[PDB]
Amino acid sequence: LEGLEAVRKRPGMYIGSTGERGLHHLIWEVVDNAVDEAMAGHATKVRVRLLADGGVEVSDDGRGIPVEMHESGVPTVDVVMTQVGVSVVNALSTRMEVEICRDGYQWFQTYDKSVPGTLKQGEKTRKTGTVVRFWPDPDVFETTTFDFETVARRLQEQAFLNKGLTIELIDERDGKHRTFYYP
Ligand SMILES: CNc1cc(F)cc2c1[nH]c1nc(Oc3cnc(C)nc3)nc(N3C[C@@H]4[C@@H](N)[C@@H]4C3)c12
Ligand SMILES: [Zn+2]
Ligand SMILES: [Zn+2]
Ligand SMILES: [Zn+2]
Repeated sequence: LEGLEAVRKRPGMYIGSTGERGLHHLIWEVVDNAVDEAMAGHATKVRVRLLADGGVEVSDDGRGIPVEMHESGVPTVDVVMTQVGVSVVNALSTRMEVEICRDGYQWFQTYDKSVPGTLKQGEKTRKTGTVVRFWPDPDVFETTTFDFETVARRLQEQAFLNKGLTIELIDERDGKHRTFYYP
């Protein structure tokens, strides 16, 4: 967790600012990982929800973040959320939730002020994919309001670059919705 403490100590080092543009770094990172699964993991659908409480949910129907034991002796999902680019989202969020469908099972993990909980094996499923929820820390960010039009423009770009990918955007704050798809 030394990397995460470094991000929390100097957030602007990692996301440039703690204003609106800094806040949107977090949604870009999680969206990017979901969209990466379209080229790499045969995902057909990405969904982004702007939650009523300021949180964000991103989901894909890709391979699912690996849950197998990493060489560092913890589930790979914990390595991802502490070491890869998306670990900045974990560092600067009060909490994150991860749901994974892979290897014939649902899996659930939580991060509480970036600290991993205990990976839980849930029910059997033939489905695959990943859901990440995160709640930006208002102690870090001078604004916590995501901009629907800013997010829409990024998702339209990502649909155009990933032909056949459906991207759904839902604003739970006001009900606005958009679906992006290029054949
Ligand atoms: C909402 N969707 C979402 C959010 C998120 F924060 C991270 C991921 C994600 N979907 C993901 N899907 C996968 O499937 C993979 C990738 N590679 C292999 C070998 N197996 C399965 N892997 C993921 N990750 C591990 C590593 C990627 N290069 C990063 C992130 C993410
Ligand atoms: Zn990427
Ligand atoms: Zn493949
Ligand atoms: Zn596949």
